[PDB]
Amino acid sequence: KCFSRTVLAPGVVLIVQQGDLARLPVDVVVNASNEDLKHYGGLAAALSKAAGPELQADCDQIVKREGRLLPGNATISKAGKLPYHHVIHAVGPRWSGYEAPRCVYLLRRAVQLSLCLAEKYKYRSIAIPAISSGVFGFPLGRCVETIVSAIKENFQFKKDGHCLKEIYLVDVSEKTVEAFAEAVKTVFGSLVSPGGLQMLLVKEGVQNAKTDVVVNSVPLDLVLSRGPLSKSLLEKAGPELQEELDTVGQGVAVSMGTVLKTSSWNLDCRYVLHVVAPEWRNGSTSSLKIMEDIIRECMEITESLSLKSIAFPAIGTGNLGFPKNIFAELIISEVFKFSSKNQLKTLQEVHFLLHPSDHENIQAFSDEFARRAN
Ligand SMILES: Nc1ncnc2c1ncn2[C@@H]1O[C@H](COP(=O)(O)OP(=O)(O)O)[C@@H](O)[C@H]1O
Ligand SMILES: Nc1ncnc2c1ncn2[C@@H]1O[C@H](COP(=O)(O)OP(=O)(O)O)[C@@H](O)[C@H]1O
Repeated sequence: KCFSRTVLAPGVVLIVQQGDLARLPVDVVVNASNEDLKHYGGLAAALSKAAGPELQADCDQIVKREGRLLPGNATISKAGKLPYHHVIHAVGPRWSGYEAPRCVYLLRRAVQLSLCLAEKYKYRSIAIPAISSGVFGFPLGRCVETIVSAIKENFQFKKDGHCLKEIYLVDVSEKTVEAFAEAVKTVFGSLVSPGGLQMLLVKEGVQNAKTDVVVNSVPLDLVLSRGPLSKSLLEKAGPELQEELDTVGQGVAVSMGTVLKTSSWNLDCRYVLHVVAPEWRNGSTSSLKIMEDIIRECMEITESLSLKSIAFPAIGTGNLGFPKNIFAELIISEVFKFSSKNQLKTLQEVHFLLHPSDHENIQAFSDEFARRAN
């Protein structure tokens, strides 16, 4: 029973509909899951029953191979006896009123990651439930608004190269469907955190940063001449930047998440923190958590050094393949989370340094600054 159909873009329709996820005319469905991909409750239990034991069995193997998932994650499995070849498992957050904006961030991310997986498998149609609104306690209104916003951003941020043509928003309950239909109706340069830490969008080369600390993205072997970000810093710094990094790196088993500190030489800052950022890897649990850990660590270092400001470029969004909107939203959320749960003595400003030519990054950050400021 269809409640509304809304044309998003040429060839793309959003359909709000009462129905059962186990039985819909789509290529793939998104299951509302948990960290262990264990389908003991809610919609997941109904899906699992209709699928038979293959679904849980393949999920157990995925968790065994890649480890447990975290909130705001998604993965894909086999579908057993469902009328689909795969099921996408979204892990929404467990709701807390004390952490509402972070929960919003994590639900949105699980949806964005699920869409990405669908587009990677070239699917044309997907059904999506009110993830987190059952056992995980997310207030129904905010939940559906968040899911619908994620979908709008999916087609609005990058308009090119989408395979998806039908998106179904579904639940067995008439009340949840009406919430979805209402959400659809409604949806279609400086920030400051509660603790006082301020975020600035700065449109220039990171080699022109005038913060205490500047963040660089480097590969495993610490060579600074290979990515356009490090190369820009190396050219403005002088070759002693390379020699000092190699020196401070001696004896380090460098890996994803390694952060090494050097002086600035010809740069206008006091220190450079060189980070080894993860590959996107289809938005894996590790890729997202490690990037967040890196961002938190650079801030903690700046605080521990009694300094006031740090400049981040859009690390991970070139060679390493992080979608730029997803990254911007990740670093912004992380800065709010850290700022909110910590009493900072000296750290007061975070600058996002975006290259003048990088219009996609500028739009990513501007869009999120706008959502946050409203
Ligand atoms: N057995 C079921 N059959 C159909 N829908 C269900 C069933 N159990 C829960 N739901 C609905 O699925 C949606 C998601 O809830 P749930 O499965 O608990 O996911 P979550 O843990 O992420 O909140 C909610 O609308 C919930 O009412
Ligand atoms: N001089 C610069 N200042 C700020 N940002 C830059 C500069 N040069 C490139 N960028 C942006 O830095 C981001 C990261 O690029 P890259 O050097 O490939 O690092 P990564 O391996 O972490 O993806 C890209 O979005 C690129 O557009």
